[PDB]
Amino acid sequence: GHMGTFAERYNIVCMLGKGSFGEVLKCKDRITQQEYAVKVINKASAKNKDTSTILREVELLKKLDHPNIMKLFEILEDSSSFYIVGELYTGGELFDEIIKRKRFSEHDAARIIKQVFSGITYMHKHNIVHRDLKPENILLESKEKDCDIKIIDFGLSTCFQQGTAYYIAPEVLRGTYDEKCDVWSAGVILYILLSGTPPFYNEYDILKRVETGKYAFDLPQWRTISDDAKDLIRKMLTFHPSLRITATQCLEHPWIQKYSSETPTISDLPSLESAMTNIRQFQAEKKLAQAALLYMASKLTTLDETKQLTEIFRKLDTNNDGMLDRDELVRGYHEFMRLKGVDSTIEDQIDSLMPLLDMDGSGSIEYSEFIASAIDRTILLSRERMERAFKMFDKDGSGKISTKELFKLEVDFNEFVEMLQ
Ligand SMILES: CCOc1ccc2cc(-c3nn(C4CCOCC4)c(N)c3C(N)=O)cnc2c1
Ligand SMILES: [Ca+2]
Ligand SMILES: [Ca+2]
Repeated sequence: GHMGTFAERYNIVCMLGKGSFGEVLKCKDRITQQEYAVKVINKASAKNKDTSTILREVELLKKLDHPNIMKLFEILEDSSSFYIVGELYTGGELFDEIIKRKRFSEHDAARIIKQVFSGITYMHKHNIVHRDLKPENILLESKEKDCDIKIIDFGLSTCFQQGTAYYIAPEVLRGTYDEKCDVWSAGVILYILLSGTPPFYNEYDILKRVETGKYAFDLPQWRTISDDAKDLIRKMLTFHPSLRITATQCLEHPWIQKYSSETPTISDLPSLESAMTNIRQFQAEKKLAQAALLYMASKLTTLDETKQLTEIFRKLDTNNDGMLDRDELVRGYHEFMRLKGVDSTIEDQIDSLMPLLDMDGSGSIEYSEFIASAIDRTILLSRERMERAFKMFDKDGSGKISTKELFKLEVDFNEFVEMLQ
């Protein structure tokens, strides 16, 4: 009775800043000591629809599993607010990276932009349009060199109530927000990465250039840049959306494939054999065992644990869409053998393995499912991790979870620990 949803699992550490829809704070899990980012949205001030509609949309966002899209874990609430808890990212906005470097080589801008293309492509396939894509709405996961980027600030426009001029498409000036407007804003970003200037440079004047749609590669720094880059930018800053290319086309452009070739090497063999061994054990264990492992890999893990497996996941992602498909696993298995020196069926193993790892039936293995099968089970079996998992299921809080109270797909905690092992 005297226990609250959020305040019982989480402790507020500090305030990270003001998201447009609500305050954003850093919070800590009281058991696992794992830190998180939570947006606190005031129900009375911010709501436009029913609480049911909101939670339905947030459920859809919570199942967006893409390396370049912000991760959301759960949606709680009390009498005054919604609490949306998500993965914490500490590298800051991409806008600041641009102030420091002030422009990027074609090699550096391609690694960055390839990730934006991957995330936007994923968002559109799940029928989400950012409508406000810019560097300020892209965060870096950490301070390391080649860390992945993360797209934020999208999804709640319909549900809640709450520099932009450079990045908006002309049709947005005329009351149209279709999927193409994002491809326009991405083009402006890529224009700024290579040159350091907005293609369209008072705000009435900036918007005036946007309305005409006139941009030029006249700045002295474009002479050195390649023709394929200019081909991509032209197809993205096409005035008419019906002729403008798609996010998928942006990702597949030859320019991207030139600088997007992260491929396995002999240095990665230690982490590939480990990943392979855990994957076999995963396929051997019964369905009940497997699902419990996915549940904990997808809800109770952090980046630092999966940091080694992130690079392996990124190298196996030839097309850079963010997912590993049936063919990509066959080729990664054949190349894993080649680096060792072993002659290589592999195809039969993977086809038998695809249903077992693609627990959602999505047609490909997303990152969370890859971690659940490629990580040492010992890491997931930590006592605090199992404490949190057990407490999630016991809605009553009696101390024993009923048989139906198990939705991992009377038992004491100590009986629960043995069951996982
Ligand atoms: C359905 C909506 O759900 C969510 C869930 C998680 C979110 C996290 C952030 C976030 N903002 N910031 C700062 C804040 C000050 O400005 C710079 C960036 C972080 N360092 C964040 C993080 N996740 O680490 C923002 N919006 C979120 C919305
Ligand atoms: Ca892929
Ligand atoms: Ca999947």
